[PDB]
Amino acid sequence: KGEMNLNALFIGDKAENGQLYKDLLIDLVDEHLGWRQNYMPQDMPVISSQERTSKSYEKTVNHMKDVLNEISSRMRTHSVPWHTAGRYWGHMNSETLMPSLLAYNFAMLWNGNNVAYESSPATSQMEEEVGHEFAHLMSYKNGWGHIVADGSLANLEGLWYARNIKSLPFAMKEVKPELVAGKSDWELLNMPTKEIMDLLESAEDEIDEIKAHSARSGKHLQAIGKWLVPQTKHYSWLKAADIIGIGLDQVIPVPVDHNYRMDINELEKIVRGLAEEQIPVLGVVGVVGSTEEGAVDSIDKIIALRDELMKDGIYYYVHVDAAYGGYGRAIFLDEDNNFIPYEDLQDVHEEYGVFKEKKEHISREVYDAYKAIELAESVTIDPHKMGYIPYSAGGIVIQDIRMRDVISYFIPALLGAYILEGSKAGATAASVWAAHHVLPLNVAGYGKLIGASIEGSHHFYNFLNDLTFKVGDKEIEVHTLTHPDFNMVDYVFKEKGNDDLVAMNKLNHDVYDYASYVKGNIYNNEFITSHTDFAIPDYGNSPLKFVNSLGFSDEEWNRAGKVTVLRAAVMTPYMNDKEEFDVYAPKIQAALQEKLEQIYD
Amino acid sequence: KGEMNLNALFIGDKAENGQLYKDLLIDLVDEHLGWRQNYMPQDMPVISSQERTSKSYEKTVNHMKDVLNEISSRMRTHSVPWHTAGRYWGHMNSETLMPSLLAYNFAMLWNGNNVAYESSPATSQMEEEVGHEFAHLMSYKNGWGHIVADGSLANLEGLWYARNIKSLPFAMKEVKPELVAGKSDWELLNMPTKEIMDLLESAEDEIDEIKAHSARSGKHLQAIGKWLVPQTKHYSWLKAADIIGIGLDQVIPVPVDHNYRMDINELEKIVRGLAEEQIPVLGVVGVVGSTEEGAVDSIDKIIALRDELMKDGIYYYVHVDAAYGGYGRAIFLDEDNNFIPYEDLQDVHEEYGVFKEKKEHISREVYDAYKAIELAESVTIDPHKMGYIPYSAGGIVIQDIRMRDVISYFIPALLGAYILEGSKAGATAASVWAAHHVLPLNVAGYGKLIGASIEGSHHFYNFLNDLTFKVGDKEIEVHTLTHPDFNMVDYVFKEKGNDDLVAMNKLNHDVYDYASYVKGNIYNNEFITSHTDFAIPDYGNSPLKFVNSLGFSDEEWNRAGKVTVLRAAVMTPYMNDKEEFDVYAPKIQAALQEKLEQIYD
Repeated sequence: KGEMNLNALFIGDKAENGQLYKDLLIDLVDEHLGWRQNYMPQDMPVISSQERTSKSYEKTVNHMKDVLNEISSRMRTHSVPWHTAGRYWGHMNSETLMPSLLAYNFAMLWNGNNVAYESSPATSQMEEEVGHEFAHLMSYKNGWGHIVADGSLANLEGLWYARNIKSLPFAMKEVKPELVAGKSDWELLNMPTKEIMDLLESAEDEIDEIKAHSARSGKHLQAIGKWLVPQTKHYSWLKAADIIGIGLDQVIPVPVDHNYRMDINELEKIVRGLAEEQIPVLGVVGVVGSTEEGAVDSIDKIIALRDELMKDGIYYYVHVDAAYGGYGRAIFLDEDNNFIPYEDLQDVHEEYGVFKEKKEHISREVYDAYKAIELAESVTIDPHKMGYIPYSAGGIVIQDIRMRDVISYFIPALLGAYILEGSKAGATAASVWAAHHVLPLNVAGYGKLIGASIEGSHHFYNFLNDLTFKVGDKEIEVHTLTHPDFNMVDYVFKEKGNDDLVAMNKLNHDVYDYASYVKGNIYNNEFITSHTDFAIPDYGNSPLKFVNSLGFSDEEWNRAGKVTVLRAAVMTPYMNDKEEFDVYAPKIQAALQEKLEQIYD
Repeated sequence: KGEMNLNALFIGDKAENGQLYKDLLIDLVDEHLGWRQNYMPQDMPVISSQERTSKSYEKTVNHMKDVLNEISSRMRTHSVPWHTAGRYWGHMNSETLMPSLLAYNFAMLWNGNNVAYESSPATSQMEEEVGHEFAHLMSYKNGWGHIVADGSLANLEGLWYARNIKSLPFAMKEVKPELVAGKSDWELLNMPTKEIMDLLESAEDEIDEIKAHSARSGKHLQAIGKWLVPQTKHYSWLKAADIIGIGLDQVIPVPVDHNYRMDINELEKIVRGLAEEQIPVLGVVGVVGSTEEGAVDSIDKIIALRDELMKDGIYYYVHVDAAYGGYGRAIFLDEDNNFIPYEDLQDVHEEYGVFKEKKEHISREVYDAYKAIELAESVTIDPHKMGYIPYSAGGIVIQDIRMRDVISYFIPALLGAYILEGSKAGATAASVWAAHHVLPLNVAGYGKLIGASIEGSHHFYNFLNDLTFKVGDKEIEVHTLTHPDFNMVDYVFKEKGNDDLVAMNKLNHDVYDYASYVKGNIYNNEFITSHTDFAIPDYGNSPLKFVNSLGFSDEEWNRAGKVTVLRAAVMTPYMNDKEEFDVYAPKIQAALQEKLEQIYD
């Protein structure tokens, strides 16, 4: 209390806490078995002693052992060794929290289903508490949330909310016109969500008929307008628009700037233009922790722009895709759940051990973005990402608990009444609940874990920016894409002098191949990273500033049509201390020297 | 080999195999830890010895232990003790298979994500093999499948398929009209799925443009027609129609008969009527294992009706909702995966130990229903139900692997390209794969487990049909709803003489309350069951035959408006032997005598 040791919370890079994990696991299994035996203890075991020493029992057990050895063989041949402390620099995956692993294995022995309270009252209560913890993480005063199978489905459910909510004024006009007396059709299509919810709550006995005339009926799906997303995340959201019925043509990409954040001037232009056409805006998606560059969209500027457009009768729903970055908000919350003032941030981070070196680590712009999430209608958040909880565990949070009435079907007696999916594991809720209660969602818990990831990524960034290699007669240099908004560092290797961009992309594709399962056995790979392509169809000219900085030309940029970037989502918590990072600094350099020499020689 | 012992495959009613579970679990954890340590063995552990004996480490571990004790306390106070052999007779939940539990805990230590092959090559391969095992379970010759977060989402994905598939002829008319030359709009809306797929495969270079004009665009959602579902399952499917964009008004309930199977004469009437209106049929849902009565719809008659309607230019997609009953199909497959001829069924079941007493256990009608699943376009199947796999694990199977191109977004390099959801646990695939390879999906594996469940349910049915109790001066009798199509037995208690149906519903609601978490502590409950209401808005007059058989009147039936039924999904594998069932026969009677006496006295 007053500080917590992250090294006790993971199995470990080298299984240093393996015995601790095993002792706690067997202790938990024993408590489950003891509970099982003392339900109706007067019943004698149905599986007899003689049965358990029979040959048919032994042959079945042997067949089980053979299947499990085959699973062990396959897992140990091919799986990715991202548990390592300072050799894996790629996808959004490190170790998961031991209390979550333990709570999952324990809860799974009961095999409860959280879709109905009767199936598992304890895990249902834990999901409710997890929902309120999500809402408090977003500083929602009367919000709610729940666990979703993954972040893709949470985004879908966010779109489901916006779709139904937008359609509700038309539904009220048709069912109880007194609610929306004297409002033009355009006004109906630009009512703020809070006002819609207030009206719907007034019509208590008519909510069902009103809901029957909303978008749930299949009516007005094209009248509700366009879904605006960052350009770099346009393709992924096509799927959700496809599913929810508005269709691919209703998704509009908003260009990003040279930091891969949505350009808010371009957003204003698209929104005001659409308003001039009397085409409503169904909603806008701001991304907190982008998948391919870890960018944090300026949520504060998205919300303030909305405040200015409401003076001109224009409103849009805001959904925050914080799948990756959402647990990051805990680093700003003190122990009373108050957002720490920016001026005080470095002081509280020193006192809580959040950051080891007292300097600026979080820009005021990222700070302001995270603070304004409180004003968005809904937020996608992934416990299986920055929550360090095992797959599969997404989340969605809604600003106003009343909003769930707009999608409901009749503590929830049937949590399935309020959610997009159906059956779901109570073990998943136990696993999230356990993490949240070992680590509070503020600077005293998750703040310290997020801080260790961010600080490790900053050491990696500084190391790469001072990196030059000699291979044959050639000299290869490393360049970082941008100062990380969160904990993801993107970078490229480039032959000093070579101005062929197609060639640099070949080089960086060669480094990925030799630093992935593509070339060699993964268990013998001394440095592993991930890769992605920034292509003009998805990125526009947002990478042009960076490509120019490296010496390439506008014409080069258009001939290649893309830049191939290496990607490190630094989730390891062990690289926050410079001395620990310095042990792995020469090991990385040496591992890259021999990768580069294989590429040329 | 040639017979397998189910008692070795579960932790056990009384934790009889607890030590076996623990030995195998720790063995698996050790293999994982050993794999972890021998990635880069030249690296020294980052978490030092001194760190592990420090006070800050110990205080964090103690805080973890406190959280886990709180989870243990909550789980053991409230969770449902359905692991018991012969005292739990309610919801679709018993023990899950030990090899699946073990494989999940093992695979979760790697924490792979199956949405992309690079994240976890081994678990991705296992999901592919699981997909082909699903397809072979349905006798599909060139089908495919995958694991879905749950059965609700699998049904949604089935609707997504039908929606997009129905819309594709219009899309081809607009993009490559030569494909559908001379076809009227009604013909386009009644093309068989195989013909649509054949055409789309011919237009290899135009598939993308064709897909861009399908229902993915948001266009033609009302032109594709009506989704027909059994009446008793109308409300649940409202949700999927809502989400997918066709809307609530496009779902038409088809009445069920007095066995709660979809009335195929009523289906013909609704379909021919709609065809006369030139309103297409988007698809028909046949339910194999219904949620509230375990009914098996006559899939063979649904498909044969479709064959007859295609002579008149009427076609409909068939989706089989086998969430509950799908693993049941293994009981008909021999070891070469050939459907066993009905005449031979009792012979093969005796030889494989599927059934202990050689008599008719499966009617020819259920047999014929399961056999015709091979002709449906898609099937929802839940490993977390009759697969005895832990939550959360659904499944969907498609008849023709080519169909997945109609929903795709670009062994799968990205399985996420072919599925509705996004991120998903490789551990789930390992857990399903382990069950499928310990127990083949035929009579040599799952057939024996399904058989034990069915035979146990038949002993329960026969016991309840001979049950009479004396309480005070009153006499209470038990009546079963119907001969079970699968392993679910529904029943009611009735005061002999009392013709007040509202009163009988009160009685059976009182028995449920005293046989659930409602009244008392669940860990002290000696008999547990579930309940549901058959109400006229959802069931029509389908229960009238049964209500009349008990002595109630048509007017009584309409005054009460419903009948309240107790429900036993007999999933326990331990009650297949009469002698074992006879140990629990008097314990149930005694437990019910004291429940009935509390109700009256």
